[PDB]
Amino acid sequence: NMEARNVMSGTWGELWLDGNKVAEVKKFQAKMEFTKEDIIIAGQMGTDTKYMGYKGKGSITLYHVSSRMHKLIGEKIKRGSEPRFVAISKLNDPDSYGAERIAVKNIAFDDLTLADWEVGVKGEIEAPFTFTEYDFLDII
Amino acid sequence: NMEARNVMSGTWGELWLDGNKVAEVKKFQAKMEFTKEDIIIAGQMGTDTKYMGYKGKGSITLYHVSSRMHKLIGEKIKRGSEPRFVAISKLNDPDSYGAERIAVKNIAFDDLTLADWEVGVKGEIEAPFTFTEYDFLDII
Amino acid sequence: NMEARNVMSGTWGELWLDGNKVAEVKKFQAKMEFTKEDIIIAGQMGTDTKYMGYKGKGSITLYHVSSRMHKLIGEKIKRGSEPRFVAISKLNDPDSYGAERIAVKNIAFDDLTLADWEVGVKGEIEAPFTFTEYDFLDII
Amino acid sequence: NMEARNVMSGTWGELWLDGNKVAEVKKFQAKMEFTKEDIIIAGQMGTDTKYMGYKGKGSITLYHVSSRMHKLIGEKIKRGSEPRFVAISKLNDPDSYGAERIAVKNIAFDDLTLADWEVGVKGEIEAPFTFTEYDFLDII
Amino acid sequence: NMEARNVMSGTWGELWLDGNKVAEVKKFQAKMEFTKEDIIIAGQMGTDTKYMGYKGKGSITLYHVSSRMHKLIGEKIKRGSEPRFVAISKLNDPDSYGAERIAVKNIAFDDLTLADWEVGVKGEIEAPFTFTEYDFLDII
Amino acid sequence: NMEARNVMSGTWGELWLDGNKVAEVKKFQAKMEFTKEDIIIAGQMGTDTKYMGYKGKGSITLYHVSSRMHKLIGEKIKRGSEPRFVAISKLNDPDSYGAERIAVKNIAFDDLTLADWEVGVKGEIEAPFTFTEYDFLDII
Amino acid sequence: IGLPSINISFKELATTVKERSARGIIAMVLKDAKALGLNEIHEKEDIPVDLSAENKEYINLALMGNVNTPNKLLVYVIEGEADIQTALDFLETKEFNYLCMPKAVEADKTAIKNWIIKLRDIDKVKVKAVLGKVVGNHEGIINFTTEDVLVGEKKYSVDEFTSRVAGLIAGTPLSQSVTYTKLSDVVDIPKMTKVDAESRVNKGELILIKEAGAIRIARGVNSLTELTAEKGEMFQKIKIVDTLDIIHSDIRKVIIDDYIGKVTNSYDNKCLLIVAIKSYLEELEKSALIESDSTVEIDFEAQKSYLKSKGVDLSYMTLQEIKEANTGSKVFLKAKIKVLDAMEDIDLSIEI
Amino acid sequence: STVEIDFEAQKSYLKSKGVDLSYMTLQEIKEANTGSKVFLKAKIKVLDAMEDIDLSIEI
Repeated sequence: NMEARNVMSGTWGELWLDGNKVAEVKKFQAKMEFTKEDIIIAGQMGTDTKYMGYKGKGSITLYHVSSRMHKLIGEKIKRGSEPRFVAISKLNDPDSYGAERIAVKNIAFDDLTLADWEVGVKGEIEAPFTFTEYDFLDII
Repeated sequence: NMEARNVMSGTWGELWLDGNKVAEVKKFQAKMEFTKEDIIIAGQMGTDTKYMGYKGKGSITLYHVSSRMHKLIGEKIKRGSEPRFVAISKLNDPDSYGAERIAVKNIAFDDLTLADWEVGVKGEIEAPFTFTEYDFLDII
Repeated sequence: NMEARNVMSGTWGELWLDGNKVAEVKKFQAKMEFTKEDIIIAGQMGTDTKYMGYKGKGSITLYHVSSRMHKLIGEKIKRGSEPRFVAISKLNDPDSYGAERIAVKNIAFDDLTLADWEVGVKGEIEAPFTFTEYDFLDII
Repeated sequence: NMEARNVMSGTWGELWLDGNKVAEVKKFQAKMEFTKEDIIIAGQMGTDTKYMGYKGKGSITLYHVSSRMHKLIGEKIKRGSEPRFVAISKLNDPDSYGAERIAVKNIAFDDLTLADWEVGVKGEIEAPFTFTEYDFLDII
Repeated sequence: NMEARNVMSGTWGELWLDGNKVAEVKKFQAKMEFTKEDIIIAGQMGTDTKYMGYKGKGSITLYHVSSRMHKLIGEKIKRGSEPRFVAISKLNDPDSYGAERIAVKNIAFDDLTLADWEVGVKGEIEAPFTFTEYDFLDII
Repeated sequence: NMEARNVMSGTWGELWLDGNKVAEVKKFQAKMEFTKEDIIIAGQMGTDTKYMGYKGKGSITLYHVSSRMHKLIGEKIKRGSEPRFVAISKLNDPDSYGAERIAVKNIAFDDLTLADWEVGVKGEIEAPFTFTEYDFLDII
Repeated sequence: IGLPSINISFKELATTVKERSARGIIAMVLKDAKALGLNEIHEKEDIPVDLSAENKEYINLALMGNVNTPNKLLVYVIEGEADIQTALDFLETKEFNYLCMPKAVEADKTAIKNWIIKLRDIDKVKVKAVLGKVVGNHEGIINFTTEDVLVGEKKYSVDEFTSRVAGLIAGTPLSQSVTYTKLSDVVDIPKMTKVDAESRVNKGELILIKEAGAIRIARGVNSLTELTAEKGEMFQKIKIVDTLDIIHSDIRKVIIDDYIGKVTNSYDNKCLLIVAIKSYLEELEKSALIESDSTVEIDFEAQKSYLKSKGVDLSYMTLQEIKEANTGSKVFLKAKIKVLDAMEDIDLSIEI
Repeated sequence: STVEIDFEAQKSYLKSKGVDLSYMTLQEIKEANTGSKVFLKAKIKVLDAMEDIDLSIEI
């Protein structure tokens, strides 16, 4: 049942940010990191843990084609108002069993890249963020 | 709409420092990093954040052709008076949609390189700085 | 105006230490690192800085040919008296616009290398230092 | 037998103050302290005690999102009346055995904070009090 | 419901002292303290309280950019009068629900700082006080 | 409007003690403290204050390079006389608005340090005092 | 622009007007010879002067209200000898929540009932009417049966007090219900026994009653009495129907504004629409109008049935293939929510 | 307060010179040469002083 053809390839990935499709996306990533506390119980040699919650972390990388992030957040970030966005990620490989489509909500970015260029190098932008909620569509 | 030709190349970059064009520039960068504070809310498993402000960071790298930074800041820094500057960065690739021209303001440099040479190595200078403001011109 | 021929090469560098010319110098470096303090101003999102002073740091590398540093500082370092020196660095490339000649004053070394050899390896000595003052001769 | 999962996490607490839910609560304390008198008898070495009375102490901590305490107190203290309040705290961890609900009655606050802010710091309020009696509604 | 964006940031505070805006303010505190008397009844185990009076306390911290406090006090204390002042504090975070404006009246300062400096340290001023009455101009 | 550059740095302070410049000074403090009496009126809840008197306190810290304090005091304390001194402090930051010069008069020192050394530690002297009056020469 | 003006005026203290409300639009139909056409009333002081005093007192009754006064009042006036259907045809364009006519004959009541039921069941617009004596079996209409109410020595008929009833309903916040709300202005009502009142409430009427030393609404039910398998008892409460209608209006508004005839009917756009609806439901959950853990999802069964009806070969097709199959210009969705009700009955057993 | 290139005035001037505006990008119009003329525009806001005060007192 397990074939090398069924391993999903990242070339078949698509991203929607704030309701608009991005075509220069290079990679997308989102993860939840749980918070644990060590607890020692009398009479037991092995240490156990208690679960507290999680923090959502992720990042986006895309080719430098248009000033998408400036228009998204710059003037508001100066004025004192922090916007929040919703991202939709899709992964549909033709040789896989199915697709995977997850929506990430309450996204807050970590910085805004104004200028970054070096002679003889193509442009790229990396944008880390944090989130709180998510929803499942089209699981496998 | 996304084609490989539309990616901006670093070779088409220009920089004006204190109103004077610098032709020996190698790379330019400017960065705003947001300050965030974790806030835990009762009844909610995901940890949220509050936005508090930002810090502006950047750097310049240029070939060692003349004594630019010396004349810019040396005597004044010795006396105890710290100057502030304005930089203008332009990125205009003929294959792209358009140009990008951002002005960075209230620049304060971080160090002064007096001498740095080794036998058999060409000379280069790296200069980091800090800033607090900017303006958009010719935004794509 | 900007040509690749005008970039200064480190092979055309000369150093005078304590009034004597060193011929085995391999590289020379001296820099001033400013001290800054973050200051938050009510009503402004961007964090500013206050300039408080600087520290001078540098180093010398040279081929192991003679015991120059031992005679310079060893016996005095034991006896409890720390000497201070003046270094002159010159950089004159024939294809450049001009020369650059800086004097570094009040130099205090960081250590004294007694022995360092490994079979099948040529000898080299590195000597970091600190300074306080400098003077400009023949700027470009 | 005890499991690590049975330890109650404080993220699952809830507070009602004068019949209104407080969504910005950070922590809640309530404790009863007993007063003792030492009994010493001539001819015996040991020392014993008897109870004399009891007193109640506690405190609340809130995120600063509104002026809740000022509206709650109002001019009642200034006009010379003696206001008293009722608080209900619930602790319901899904991984524990059950819920724990207590009613704290006849609360008298100790002070009132009008303004406490600092540049670059998020606001919080602390409110100690004393009480006289309590009831248990849910026992775990 | 509570959002993490609704917590007030102290960077958005403002202060007026004697009618003049203080642009170099760092923090502001003001708090009312209530005095209680313990009530003990023979034959009853519990202990109760009654309010006796109240008092006001607070403090101000500024960056040292001028001699504001010496001009404000001047020779009034030395000559023997009883100077009293009025302060107005405002907290208006754009992401919160609204503003909060409080007038603190009948202020008497505790001391006066003439000189407080050290090499390599940026200057600050701290000024505690007491007051008697307050007014709420804007509520949230 | 306030700038970060307008904050006075303590490296620019200067001290004169009995008419002689002190080049080894490290920090200087001088403060006037006011004494208050609480006023309580039967039938009124609020508590007020009135001024009673004032006192002056301060201290000096020096690098240990000579025996300045012993020569300044001499045998005057031992012989039973009552010596008093005058100190003048100046703070002149080039980036600030102006200079601030204060004269502190009728100084009585609190103690005298004869020896305080430890292996591997550089020496310092601390000298607290009290005073009665002051004059302002330059106001910023 | 003249001289600087510094004027200090002294005057007597004025009564404080009851606070306004954010929701609640009432449409009123009146018959008078002047000031014909639609009229607007945000504040009780602003009434057309030329109108009759009886109509003005009707408007004042409507503006009486509850804990908050109704948001705004739409008054449509006709000369007389004019069919009510003309007013209805005009009123289809406007937006409103509750409609009342103090002077309706049985023919007008029948016409209004038919119009309301047609709008709710066919026109897909959620509106309500407060009528005097109508046995309609619909959740849209509310049947208020109480005659000869005394308001300051004046007698108001059953059709006349529907204005006060509509104003009271419009002024209630969404959290609360109108059960057991007392009317301070009413001084007396005709005598009625407990059994008769209970039977009337069982028959689907909203009545006035004397209880706990005041006069108050007995219960907040509408006129629906026949319950089907899918309709259920929860549809007989005014508060539940009100919150459901608000949800319907908001969702239809966003759907029409952003998606009908605007984007191509692809699977990605269906997912985007699902996300938008889910975000709206999350906002509603935060506002505490509905319970948490609501879901929005593609309707698989309806899409499968439609594809079968279209005659496509459903065999040898994977579940993902059916889920993402093209369906012309149709979209099939389903959702799940939960709503609460207020306290209305209490049992307290005491052992002595 | 803002400062920027006056686009409409530049477009009108270029049309007056008789150049063709068709098949031209917005950046091409913005960066086109205008001989020796420069077109700019800005926006500011100025406040006024207290001169009229209306106080209503209920006794």
